[PDB]
Amino acid sequence: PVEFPKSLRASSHSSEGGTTKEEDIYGYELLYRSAFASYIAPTGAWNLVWFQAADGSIKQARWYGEWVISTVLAPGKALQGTPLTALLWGPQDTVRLYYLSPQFELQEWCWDTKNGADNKYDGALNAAKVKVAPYSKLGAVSFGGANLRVYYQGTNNKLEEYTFGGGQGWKKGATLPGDPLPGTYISFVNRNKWDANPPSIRGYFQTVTGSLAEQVWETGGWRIGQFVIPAAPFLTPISATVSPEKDFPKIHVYWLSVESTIIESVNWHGWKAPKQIDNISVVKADISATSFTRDDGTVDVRIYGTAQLNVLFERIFRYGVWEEKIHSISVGKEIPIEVVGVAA
Amino acid sequence: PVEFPKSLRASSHSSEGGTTKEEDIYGYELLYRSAFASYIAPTGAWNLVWFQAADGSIKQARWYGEWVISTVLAPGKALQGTPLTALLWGPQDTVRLYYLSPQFELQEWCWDTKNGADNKYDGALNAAKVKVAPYSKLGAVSFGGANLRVYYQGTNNKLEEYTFGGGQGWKKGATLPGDPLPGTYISFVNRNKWDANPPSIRGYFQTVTGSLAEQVWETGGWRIGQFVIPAAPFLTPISATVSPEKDFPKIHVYWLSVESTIIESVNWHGWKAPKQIDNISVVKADISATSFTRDDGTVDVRIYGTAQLNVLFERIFRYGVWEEKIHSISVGKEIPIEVVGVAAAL
Ligand SMILES: CO[C@@H]1O[C@@H](C)[C@@H](O)[C@@H](O)[C@@H]1O
Ligand SMILES: CO[C@@H]1O[C@@H](C)[C@@H](O)[C@@H](O)[C@@H]1O
Ligand SMILES: CO[C@@H]1O[C@@H](C)[C@@H](O)[C@@H](O)[C@@H]1O
Ligand SMILES: CO[C@@H]1O[C@@H](C)[C@@H](O)[C@@H](O)[C@@H]1O
Ligand SMILES: CO[C@@H]1O[C@@H](C)[C@@H](O)[C@@H](O)[C@@H]1O
Ligand SMILES: CO[C@@H]1O[C@@H](C)[C@@H](O)[C@@H](O)[C@@H]1O
Repeated sequence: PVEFPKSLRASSHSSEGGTTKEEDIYGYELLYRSAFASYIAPTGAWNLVWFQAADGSIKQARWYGEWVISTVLAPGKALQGTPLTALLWGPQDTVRLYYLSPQFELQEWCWDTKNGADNKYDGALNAAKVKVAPYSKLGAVSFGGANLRVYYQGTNNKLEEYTFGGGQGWKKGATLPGDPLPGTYISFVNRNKWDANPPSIRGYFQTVTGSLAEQVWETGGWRIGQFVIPAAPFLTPISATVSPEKDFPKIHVYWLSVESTIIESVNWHGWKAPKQIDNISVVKADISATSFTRDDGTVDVRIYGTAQLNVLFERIFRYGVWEEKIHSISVGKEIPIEVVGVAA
Repeated sequence: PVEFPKSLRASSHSSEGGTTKEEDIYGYELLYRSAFASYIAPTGAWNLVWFQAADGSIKQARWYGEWVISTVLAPGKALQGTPLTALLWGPQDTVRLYYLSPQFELQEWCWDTKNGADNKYDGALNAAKVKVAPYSKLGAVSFGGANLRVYYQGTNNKLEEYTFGGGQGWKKGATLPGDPLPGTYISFVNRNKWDANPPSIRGYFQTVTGSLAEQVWETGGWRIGQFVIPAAPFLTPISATVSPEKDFPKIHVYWLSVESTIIESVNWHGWKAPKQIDNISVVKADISATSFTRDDGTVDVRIYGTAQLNVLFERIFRYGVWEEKIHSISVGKEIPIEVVGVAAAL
C-alpha cells in the first residue's frame, strides 16, 4: 500500500478519526498537481472545467447531462505545469482561457459560440508577447461585455495587470500595490454583473510574510483591502468566486489549511469567520471555484481540484449545504491503490 | 508568517519537539520541487550538483574549495520539471547529464575534460528521439568505461533501458520486470567498478501497490530483487548510491517517510533495517545521493534536495556520522520568511 498520515482523512470514506485502510484512485493521465480553471453557466445548465493532461495538452471537461472530455490545446502549446484561468460572458456564449507558453509568455485561447458559431482560435493577447515571472499564476475578470483584465506576477514579483477593451487592444494596465510572495496563487473576481461598467474587482494572494491579502479596485484606483489572514501555508492554493445572494455580491475565498483541507471565508455584508468546509485532505495543489445564483437568489458553489491520490474532484455547495458525496471526473486511465494510515 | 505542521521540524534550528516559531529561507530562483542530480568525485576532491532554476535552465553547483554556480543548459532545452540523472567516469573526467526535452524525449548533455579539455555539447542520444512517458523519471549507470545504460518509464509504464557502447551507438535495451507505479522515482547504481565489465546493476522504484522494489541485473539477465519495502508514501522520492566498503559494495537507498523525513536502507553483507537519518522534514520532492570511498576504506555520502522553504540542502555522512550542520547552497535571490508551527486547521 501507499502510506498516508494517520491523522488525516484521504477520502470521504476514510474513517472518522483519519485514514486506517482504504482504496483510492490514481488517475495517471491527469498531470500530477494540475492547474484548474472552471466556469459554471450562470443558468447552472452546464459546467466547464479545464486542466492539464500528463502529456501537457490542455483538456476540457464539460457537463451537459453527462461529463464529456475534449482537448482544447495540443501538447506543446502550454508550459508543463502552466497556470490556468478562465472567463465566460455574453452572458455565456464567449469563453477565454489564459495560460503560459513554454517561454513564460501570457497566452489566450478563444472559444466563440455567439450566433451558433463554434470558433476556436489563438487570441490577440499572444501577440503582445508578455513575459511574466516563470512561477507566475494567473487571474482574470471581464466587465461591460468584452472589457478584459488579466492579472499576473511580473518579473520583479509585483502583481501586474493587462487590459483589453473599448477598441484599444491589449495594453499594459496597473501595477498593483502590496508585496506578493514570488509564485503566489492569485484569484480575481468581479462583484458587478458581466455587462456592467465599471466593475468592482477583488483579488486574493499571498504576501511575502505568508499572510493572505486582498486587492481592491473601485472607481478611484487600486487599494489593499480589509481581507487579512495573518498566516497560511507556504504557497497555499487560493481560489475565489462571487455571485449575488439576495441581490448582494457573496464573495467566497478558498485556500488550503496546514492539513490541506479547504478553508472558506465568505464576504456578504462583511467578512465571516473562516471555516473548514470538510475535513478531507486534498492534494496540496491548485483548486478552482465557480458559482452561480439560482432563481430564488441562493448561490451554488463548485470547487474543482486534486484529491488523493490523483483524482479530479468536484465539491458541491447546493441548497445551502456542502454535499458529503464528493464527485470525481475521470479524465483517462486509472489504477486503484491501497492506502494505509501511518503515525510518526 | 507561513503555517507549518507543529509536529514536524522544518530545519535543524527547529525546536526539539517540532516547529514553534523560526525563520526560514525561500530561494525563489530555484524551481520549486526541482529535480536534482549529483556526483562527488571518487577522490572526494570536488562535488557536482545539477538542478533546474525557476526560469527552466539547468544549472550546476560545483564545490572545489567553494561552491560555484553556472548554467549548463539554456531555457528551452529542458521540460519544465524535468527529471535529472548524471554519470561520471574516466575515473572522473567524463560527465553525462540526462534530462527530458519539452517534447518528453531523452536528452543528453556531455562534459569532457580528459587531457585538459573543457568540452560541453549535446550527446548523440538526442538524435535517437526516444519518447518516454511524460511523467517518467530517469536513471543511468556506466561500465567498462563508456558503456552507458539509461533507464526510463515507457508509455505503457514498464521500466525500459537504452544502451550505448561497443561501437554500436544508442540502441533500445531491455524491458525490465515488475509493475512500476506511473511516474515512480527511479535510481540505478552499478556495484562494480567504473572500468569493470560486466557490471552489477541495481535499480530502485515504487510499484503499483505502493511498495518499493528492486531491479537486479547480473550475467544471465534481469530479475526482481530481494529489497522490499511493503509501504511508502505515494510517489516518494527515491535515490541510491553505491561505493566499496572494505572491498565490498555498500548500497545506500534513500526515500521519504510520511513525515517527509529521509529514510535509509543499507546493503552491505545483507540489508539492514530502514532507519531515519534525521528528523527534519524536507520538501517532498526529488533528492539525489552520491558517495565515495576514502583511502582508509570508509564511505562518505552526500544527499542533495529541497529543504524548507525552498533551499538546496546538502546532508553529509562523513567519518561514520551524519553531520548536524545541514548546509544550504545559494542559487539565487532569497527572502527570509517567518514560520510558525500550527496544530489544527483553524
Ligand atoms: C476579437 O478578439 C478576440 O476576443 C477579444 C474579446 C479578446 O479576447 C481578444 O484577445 C481576442 O483575440
Ligand atoms: C479605468 O481604469 C482601468 O480599468 C479599471 C477597471 C482597472 O482595470 C484599472 O487598473 C484600469 O486602469
Ligand atoms: C469596502 O471594503 C472592501 O470591499 C468589500 C466587499 C471587501 O472586499 C473588503 O475586504 C474590502 O476592503
Ligand atoms: C563521443 O560520444 C559522446 O560520448 C558517449 C559516451 C555518449 O555519451 C554519446 O552519446 C556522446 O555523443
Ligand atoms: C549484455 O546485455 C546488455 O548489457 C547488460 C549490462 C544490461 O544492460 C542488459 O539489459 C543489456 O541487454
Ligand atoms: C543477490 O541478491 C541481489 O544482490 C544484492 C546485493 C541485493 O541487491 C539483493 O537485494 C539482490 O536480490
